[PDB]
Amino acid sequence: VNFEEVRELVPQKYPFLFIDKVIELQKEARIVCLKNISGNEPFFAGHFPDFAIMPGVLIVEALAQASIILFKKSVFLLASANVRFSKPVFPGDQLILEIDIEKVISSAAIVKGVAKVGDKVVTKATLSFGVA
Amino acid sequence: VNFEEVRELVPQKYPFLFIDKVIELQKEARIVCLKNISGNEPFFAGHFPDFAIMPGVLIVEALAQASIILFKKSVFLLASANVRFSKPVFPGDQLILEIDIEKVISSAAIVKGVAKVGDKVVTKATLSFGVA
Amino acid sequence: VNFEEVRELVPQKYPFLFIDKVIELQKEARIVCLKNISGNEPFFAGHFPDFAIMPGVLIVEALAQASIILFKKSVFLLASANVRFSKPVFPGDQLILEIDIEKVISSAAIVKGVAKVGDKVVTKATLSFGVA
Amino acid sequence: VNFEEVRELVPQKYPFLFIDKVIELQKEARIVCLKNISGNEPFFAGHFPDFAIMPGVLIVEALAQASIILFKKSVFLLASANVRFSKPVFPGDQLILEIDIEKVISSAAIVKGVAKVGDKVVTKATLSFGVA
Amino acid sequence: VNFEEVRELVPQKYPFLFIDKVIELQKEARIVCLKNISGNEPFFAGHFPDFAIMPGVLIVEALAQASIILFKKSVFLLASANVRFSKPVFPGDQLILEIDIEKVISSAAIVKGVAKVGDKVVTKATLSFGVA
Amino acid sequence: VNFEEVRELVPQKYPFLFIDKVIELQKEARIVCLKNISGNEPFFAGHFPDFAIMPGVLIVEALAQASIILFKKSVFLLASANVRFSKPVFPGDQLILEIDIEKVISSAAIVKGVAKVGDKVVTKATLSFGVA
Repeated sequence: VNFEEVRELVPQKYPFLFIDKVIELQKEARIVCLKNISGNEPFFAGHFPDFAIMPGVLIVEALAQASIILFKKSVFLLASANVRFSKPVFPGDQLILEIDIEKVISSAAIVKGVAKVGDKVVTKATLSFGVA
Repeated sequence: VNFEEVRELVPQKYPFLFIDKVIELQKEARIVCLKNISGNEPFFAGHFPDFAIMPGVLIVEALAQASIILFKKSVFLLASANVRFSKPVFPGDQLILEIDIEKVISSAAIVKGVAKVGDKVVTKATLSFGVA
Repeated sequence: VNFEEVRELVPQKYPFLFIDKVIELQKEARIVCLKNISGNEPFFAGHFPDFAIMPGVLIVEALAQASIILFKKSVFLLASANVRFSKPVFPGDQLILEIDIEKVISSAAIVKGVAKVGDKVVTKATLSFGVA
Repeated sequence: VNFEEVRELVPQKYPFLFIDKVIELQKEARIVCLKNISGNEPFFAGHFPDFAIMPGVLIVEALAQASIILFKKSVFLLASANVRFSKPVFPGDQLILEIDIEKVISSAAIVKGVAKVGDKVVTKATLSFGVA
Repeated sequence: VNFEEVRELVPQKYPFLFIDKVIELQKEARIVCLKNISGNEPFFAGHFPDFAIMPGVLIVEALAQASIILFKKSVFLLASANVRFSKPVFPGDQLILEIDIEKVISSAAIVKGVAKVGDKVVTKATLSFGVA
Repeated sequence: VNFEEVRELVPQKYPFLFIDKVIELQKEARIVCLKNISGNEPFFAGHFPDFAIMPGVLIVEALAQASIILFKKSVFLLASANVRFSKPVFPGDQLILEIDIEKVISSAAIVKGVAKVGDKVVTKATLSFGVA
């Protein structure tokens, strides 16, 4: 799934769309997405002026947007997140977002997310969603 | 503490600085910050085009920045967050960010954060920080 | 009137829409609007780098946009403005915009506007509009 | 006076600096400035989506910034403005800003401003400043 | 051809639309376009912080967009460019873009472009396009 | 060479810095740089609204910035470019920029640049620089 298709699946748009493509998809099971980290993204100017580092909260949003793609190919709002920010992410990194469904029902979904650069884990989260 | 002082305390800057002022401060104990939610903030164009709603992850970042102000008046990176997104936040809302210290040591800090509009709770989190 | 409705009433959009909500409305008479002032608004980076202060001309535009909301719930272009900038406005302020109609005709309208923070008057203006 | 010098004279910066160069200067008397109107300026996206027209309030700010250049080559805040918006200004226009000093004292200045495209007058204003 | 018409002819939009108006048009032969250079354009903040100068590559894009207008009034992608950057372009300059068709076929077009400030040549290019 | 070092070598900054890291460097000979292509970069909103594709002219600028890094680790302005845009580049692509020096003298440098995604060539250029 290329960026043009991702844009239509994900309701978020610039400057708050943090998926570039889908790399792997097992419906009702798992998705793997890619987000290129570019020094030319607007949030880096503010985080931080002296040192560009990807904000952990935006890794969480990327994981949530990957989950939404997984849901839709099988209005979702993040209902909760339990996240550990293990390692920092920099311009030049290719961020890999892996989502595994834990449980889905008509009104909610609970997933486990792992963010990786290469195959070093940089972020792990459990996310829950509601069907607003 | 007005915006000009907040700007110097918090290393984040536009478009990733999400505190406007400090309202209440008990050093080593508690801080209460204010973030005005304005429809003229850049992230609303992307979240969402059809319906401007504050991203929950940016409420988390606001809570984290309030904590950093509390730490400094007593390089902090979010190390973990356990957050429940209870209620949505809209342009026109005055977001109140209340941080209570749980435990601080030379190398880490753990806090409980509550975000409110009026005195309706919209977000609750436990946050941990490292001293990078 | 919430932001979503304001967005559809006012033809201006980001980064030039300076109303968040309507607080009070007496058709053909008076409107009271709210604009949250946020340090995360794009114009503050340029006015001024050393010290964020709301440009008076953008308070005028906010007053004009409030007037347009009042007109429409009863293409308007600012035709004239006679304005006194009394007191400065800062990130964290809730700007209250009060418009009273002086005279409306098929082709023009003349209003008196008052901008307040709390109930301290920060700006007073007489505005006229044409029906372009 | 080219843009690089204008940038240092005027405390405003992007996206709120609305002078490109100084064309004519008689100290303590008169200044003539130029502002190119470009469709690639950020405010046009919001004013208006369907039809790009320069906001009159930003012509006022341009006139005020020209005045500040005149003052400095002989912290100024707009204290008042009495302005008539005669004719619209579009991308592609070269906006000419002519400022004539009415009266200056240690603490205030009052000027008359005329904005022109070609030699058609598009805006006329009387402006006053304080020495904040 | 004013900006509103240019916007509909050219598929590029803010912040990548670099034509303001069409000044002269001989279909299947020649076009002359105008791009105002404004210090309030977003790319100047990055090129360069210490000294605003128009990037030569964006003059090339302006020449390419002028060519596309000429094509359409008689999806084009730049296929090649052979360009000499003779003289620098600054905020305050009115950039004149002159395109002469060399050869057009159903699937490609080759043009010669000259960019001028006043009638000093600042850029000369040969451009080719494909019909993607 | 990571992004933080690239930022100090290259005078361009956001939104006109198009290198993320240096991958390979043989002084006075060759450099290989990486630019992540992210759908969250500001130029994609304008090129094109319906379909995000990297502008070829910005690949040229990326090649020029890679060359400048090579020069400095051994004020450069693009003096000329002879470029063939072979294949399109999309959000999600990792753009590889390979520069080989042809000839350097005290006042000028001539290089050959190749841009690749994977090891498919997307752009080839000959660039010349002056020492402004």
